[PDB]
Amino acid sequence: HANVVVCIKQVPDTTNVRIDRKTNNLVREGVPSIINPDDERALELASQLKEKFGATVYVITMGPPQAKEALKDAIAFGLDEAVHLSDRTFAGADTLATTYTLYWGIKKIEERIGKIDLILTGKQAVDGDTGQVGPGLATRFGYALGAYVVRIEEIDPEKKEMVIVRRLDQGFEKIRLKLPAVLTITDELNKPRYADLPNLIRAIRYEPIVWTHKDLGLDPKKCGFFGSPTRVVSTNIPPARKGGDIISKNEDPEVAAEKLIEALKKFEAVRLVEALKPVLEG
Amino acid sequence: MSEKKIIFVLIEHHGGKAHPVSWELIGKARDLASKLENSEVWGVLLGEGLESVAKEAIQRGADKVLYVKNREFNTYVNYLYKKALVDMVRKYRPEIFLIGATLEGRELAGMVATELETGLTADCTGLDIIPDKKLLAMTRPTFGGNLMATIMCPDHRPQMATVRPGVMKELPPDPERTGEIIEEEYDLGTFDKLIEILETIPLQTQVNLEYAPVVVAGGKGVGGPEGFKKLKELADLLGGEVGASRAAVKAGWISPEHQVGQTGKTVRPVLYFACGISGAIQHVVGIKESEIIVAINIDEKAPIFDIADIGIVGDLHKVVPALTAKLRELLNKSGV
Amino acid sequence: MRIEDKLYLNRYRTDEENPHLKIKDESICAEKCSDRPCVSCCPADVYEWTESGMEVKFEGCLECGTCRIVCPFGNIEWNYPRGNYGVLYKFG
Amino acid sequence: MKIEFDVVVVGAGPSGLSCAYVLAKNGLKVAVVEKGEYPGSKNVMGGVLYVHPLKEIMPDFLEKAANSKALERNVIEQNLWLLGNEGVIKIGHRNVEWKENPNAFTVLRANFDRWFAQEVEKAGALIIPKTKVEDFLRNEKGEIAGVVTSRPKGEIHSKAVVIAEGVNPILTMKAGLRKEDLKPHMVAVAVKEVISVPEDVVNRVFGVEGNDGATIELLGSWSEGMFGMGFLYANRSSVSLGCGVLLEDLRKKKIKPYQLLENLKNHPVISDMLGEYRNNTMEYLAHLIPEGGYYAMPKVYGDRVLVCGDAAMLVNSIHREGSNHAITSGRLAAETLLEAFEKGDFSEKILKNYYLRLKESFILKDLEKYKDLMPTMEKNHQFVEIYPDLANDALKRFLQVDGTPKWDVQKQIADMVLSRRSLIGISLDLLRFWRAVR
Ligand SMILES: Cc1cc2nc3c(=O)[nH]c(=O)nc-3n(C[C@H](O)[C@H](O)[C@H](O)COP(=O)(O)OP(=O)(O)OC[C@H]3O[C@@H](n4cnc5c(N)ncnc54)[C@H](O)[C@@H]3O)c2cc1C
Ligand SMILES: Cc1cc2nc3c(=O)[nH]c(=O)nc-3n(C[C@H](O)[C@H](O)[C@H](O)COP(=O)(O)OP(=O)(O)OC[C@H]3O[C@@H](n4cnc5c(N)ncnc54)[C@H](O)[C@@H]3O)c2cc1C
Ligand SMILES: Cc1cc2nc3c(=O)[nH]c(=O)nc-3n(C[C@H](O)[C@H](O)[C@H](O)COP(=O)(O)OP(=O)(O)OC[C@H]3O[C@@H](n4cnc5c(N)ncnc54)[C@H](O)[C@@H]3O)c2cc1C
Ligand SMILES: CC(C)=CCC/C(C)=C\CC/C(C)=C/CC/C(C)=C/CC/C(C)=C/CC/C(C)=C/CC/C(C)=C\CC1=C(C)C(=O)c2ccccc2C1=O
Ligand code: SF4
Ligand code: SF4
Repeated sequence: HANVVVCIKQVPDTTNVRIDRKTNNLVREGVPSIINPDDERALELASQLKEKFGATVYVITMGPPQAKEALKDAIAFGLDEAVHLSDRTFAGADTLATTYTLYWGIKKIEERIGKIDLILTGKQAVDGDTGQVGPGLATRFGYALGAYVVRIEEIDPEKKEMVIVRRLDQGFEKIRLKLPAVLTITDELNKPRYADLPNLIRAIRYEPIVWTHKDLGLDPKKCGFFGSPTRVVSTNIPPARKGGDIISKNEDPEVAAEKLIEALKKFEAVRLVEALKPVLEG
Repeated sequence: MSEKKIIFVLIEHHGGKAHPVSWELIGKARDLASKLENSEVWGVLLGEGLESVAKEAIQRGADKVLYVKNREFNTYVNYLYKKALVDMVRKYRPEIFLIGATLEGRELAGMVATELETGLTADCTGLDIIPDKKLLAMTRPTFGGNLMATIMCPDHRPQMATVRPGVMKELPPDPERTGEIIEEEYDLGTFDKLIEILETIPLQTQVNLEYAPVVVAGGKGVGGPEGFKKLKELADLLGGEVGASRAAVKAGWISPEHQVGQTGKTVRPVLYFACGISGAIQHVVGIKESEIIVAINIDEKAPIFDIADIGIVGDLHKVVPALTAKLRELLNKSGV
Repeated sequence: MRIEDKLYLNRYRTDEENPHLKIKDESICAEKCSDRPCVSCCPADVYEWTESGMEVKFEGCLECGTCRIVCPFGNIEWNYPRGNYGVLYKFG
Repeated sequence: MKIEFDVVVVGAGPSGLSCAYVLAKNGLKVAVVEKGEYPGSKNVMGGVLYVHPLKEIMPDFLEKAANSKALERNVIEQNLWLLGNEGVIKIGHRNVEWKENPNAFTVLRANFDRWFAQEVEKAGALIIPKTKVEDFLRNEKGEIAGVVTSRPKGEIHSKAVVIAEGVNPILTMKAGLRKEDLKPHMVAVAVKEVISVPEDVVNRVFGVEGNDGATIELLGSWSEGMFGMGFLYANRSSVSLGCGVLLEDLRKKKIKPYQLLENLKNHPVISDMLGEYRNNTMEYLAHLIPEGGYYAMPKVYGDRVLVCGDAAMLVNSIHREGSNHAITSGRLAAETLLEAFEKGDFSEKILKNYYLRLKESFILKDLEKYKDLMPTMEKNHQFVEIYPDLANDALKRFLQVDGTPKWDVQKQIADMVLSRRSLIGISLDLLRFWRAVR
């Protein structure tokens, strides 16, 4: 059997976290926090890996004390255990500080079940969409980083090596990853299941294993605002786009078509199209 | 002293030709080195047989070029790049590392920054130098483009910053300037191959709708699915994906994987075509992170015109096939 | 346009593959119905009678239940959305 | 594996959680099935929740909810406002013994029912959110033996099922009760906005301070002649402004029930109070209020099945006591099932005691009293069409000083009241409503 660990993050529901122009702020109060939607695909893949190969899946979150409800929503997928890294020693952490906590969080999981055969993260969180925790976690363990996974082909549990289909910008590519690996799952991998009641009822009366900074044995100031190299100095909402102008009208039946290409070339961004160079460069 | 403030820019090359973001960051670091005291813009480049672009970087504004040489660096393996891009950071000790926010760039920078134990901001749009401690103010969009958070790394070195492709501006290639090209013939030895690339599937085999440079989308002004072939004629012309609205997906015209908006996919192209979309707030919350929004619909009192950059009031079956007709005769006059 | 400004304030988990508002017979809405009370009494502008049929924008449904009751002919197959779907009222 | 429980309470509103609180405090394996993400996620209420039906459920209710964010701005003043064309007749009643012995709190039901779920969870009940009940699993006797859900392996077994699912009696009709659906005269479309008003304008426009609240009840011609009782409640850092009108009146007027809330926001008095704090709407809600009552309620009992709250149409909407009736109906159903569990019988012989407790208490006596209340209001269309706008122009003429010698304002008021309605219409309408108030 394999050992899967799914690092999930409790993220505010950013479909509802919207911009209020009159206060010039994010009105995110009252909006409940959910799983990161890139991580619901990671949890559904882990539940698929549990019913196909019997892999003991853990789920770990370094977050606030209100993030134990995200860890209970991960047990609704059918997972074995949830692990909470809850301490305000970990508050205000950046990616290097999160990964240092998550490396020592998964290292204590390794003292329970064995060496972790697969680490599933999401492609991005939505609050602070950096996406560097997954890449960062493959470097602490020295594992194979398969990022931006769109498909899973052969997950050979005997050869301890699986074939993913990583998305890049020039195109997808099949990659023979060598387990132990750290995957990083996109939205396009699968669609997460509607959870059954015996797992959802078990998810309600479940208490995730809470580990403080004394429980892990890490450095006390390598995890919070002190183990954070970067510092967020100011957060500010963007502007109100930019008022446009009806280039053409309802009269011009087509003469509006070249008036579009007339006014395209006044913009800087048409250099970036990679297919409008024969009308810009010439 | 002066050569310890040595700002790096990684060059993303795809076989033989570099990514365009490699020269938008070289030009941006010139504006960073103009406000940084006693600094120079390097360029880190990995592979063999890329002198046709290592000289191109110096024409774009690279002061020097660190041209790391190995045969196994022409393909992209982040396991191999990280082993070389932390030896070339421990040796030369840079101040500002800059990679573009391509999918290889964001994946590589996360592996690199936690070997150096430094600070890294991803998909930045607002790089600037503060005059107090000469620090880089890396402004990046968070919350899907709803908070431009400004993040500063005070003391850890290098201040790595993954930068979004397209927000910076290019310098023109000038053959007047030259610079030293440092070749470090990199050795790996026994390397214990983890990542093994089998194939390379083209990007148009699936629906991208976030990594497409052009998204032409429509709904309810695209009468039937017959008009969405007219939108796909403009999609594959511009090398981009065709999107949709909820009023097109719910009518069964395209698959729900083509839906753009709040409960669909948030696009970030450089050119969005709101072809027949009214522009409700649930739809335009997925397109507001784009660069150009073109709106073609028959109602002049539409809420898409309050977000559009180019606005056309007119029919869709008489403008969009009449735009891809004109775009074919201009794309072929400079093809041959 | 007007009320979808205010429906943007609400929180939804939309179930797009499972429309919970189905109309049982579209022909009753064309000739048998005179005033269309599902359109004029829907607090979320879900129903819009085009000449192409009835456009049921079920994604903005506030799950009140007015449409099922105000419809004189009973041809609205009205369900609640599934669990964890539909409106999710914060400070309701 | 069978998911076995003692009682399954469908719904986690006021009647669902109060029924589950008494069963879980008395040691019953009671499960609550709620179709929302959390309890309170589908619940709409303007907010005035009375503390006496909850002090029968929880005798230490005001100590537990003081530290939390369940309750919101203790109601010390209850106003009734008669909106005119430009004026308002405020008829308030502020009481200061409600500051230390509270009568009612304003609530926001996603904040209240999420806290109330936490007390029911601490009592020992398993609250199962994100789960919609579709039908009932039945034994071969043909009675309700549990609950089937929309979940894949979802089949909860229970000795009794409490249908506390509110208005839209979809699940009540599956149990054999509610032989027909709701007609559009048993319900009222209630459209509500929660507006963010920043904690000190709430103090100024309501005349209160420091977690003391005021409730406005708005009558006038904003409701287009239909009997709509709007409201305007003081939350802590907010104002919940809404309006509710009957579906029979709304169907034959065809005017899009958020327009009544736009007529209520754009009144000259409400736009004077909240000047430009009207358009920072935080949320937009819509629900139904059961208003048929005694003539339209189902059989509230059956074989292993009870019905509470709005599902039994127990709402006194003219006094705005629906949560008062719901939290009590949960207490009466849970005390009925606790009689049913010591005897082991759950048929209509023992579960008819719930219908006996429902009329020995205030719930059905308030329904018999205002039984022919809305059919009385439907056959006038005067008490909200001329009567507020005439009482505003009369009291404006009474207070206007323009050199008119006070007999020619006592007769201009008589020339005002006996011009829009005759004296055979005024003296008739005072006691024609007297039959509605009993
Ligand atoms: C406005 C703002 C801007 C920020 N900018 C930066 C920045 O530029 N650089 C930076 O390093 N930090 C930044 N942070 C903080 C940063 O989010 C935290 O360090 C956090 O640990 C990383 O989350 P992320 O947004 O980077 O998510 P990602 O790293 O993109 O998330 C990827 C995956 O990693 C896993 N994961 C993420 N977070 C956790 C966690 N806490 N516990 C367990 N698993 C987890 C999940 O599987 C998730 O899907 C910012 C925060 C804010 C509020
Ligand atoms: C919770 C929720 C989530 C939602 N999520 C999404 C989402 O992710 N994505 C999304 O798209 N919507 C979403 N919506 C729906 C959104 O609110 C709008 O209702 C929807 O986008 C309307 O689609 P439309 O503009 O294509 O249709 P319409 O609003 O009907 O647009 C028709 C437009 O086309 C014009 N037109 C008509 N004929 C022609 C012609 N011949 N040529 C050109 N133009 C013509 C008309 O003048 C009009 O401007 C969501 C709604 C809710 C409630
Ligand atoms: C605008 C407005 C203002 C009001 N103001 C007041 C006031 O000031 N004072 C007052 O006393 N009353 C007021 N009421 C009335 C009050 O809201 C109700 O009468 C009462 O609270 C309803 O209680 P309930 O137990 O039926 O819960 P409901 O909220 O009616 O519903 C119970 C729960 O059942 C769940 N449910 C429904 N169907 C299913 C299913 N199939 N499966 C699973 N779960 C299901 C729902 O999610 C819901 O949360 C107001 C009502 C409205 C609409
Ligand atoms: C000297 C003295 C006589 C001055 C008169 C002042 C007078 C206006 C009030 C006190 C007089 C007393 C003795 C009259 C006895 C009967 C009273 C209680 C009748 C109630 C009707 C009105 C006038 C109540 C006052 C306004 C305000 C406090 C209401 C609170 C808002 C909500 C909770 C109530 C809703 C509500 C409304 C709006 C009704 O119209 C209605 C009509 C008939 C029965 C009940 C109701 C009702 O409950
Ligand atoms: S009410 Fe019934 S009939 Fe009239 S339109 Fe709506 S659905 Fe068709
Ligand atoms: S439920 Fe309320 S909102 Fe949803 S459609 Fe019927 S009426 Fe419109």
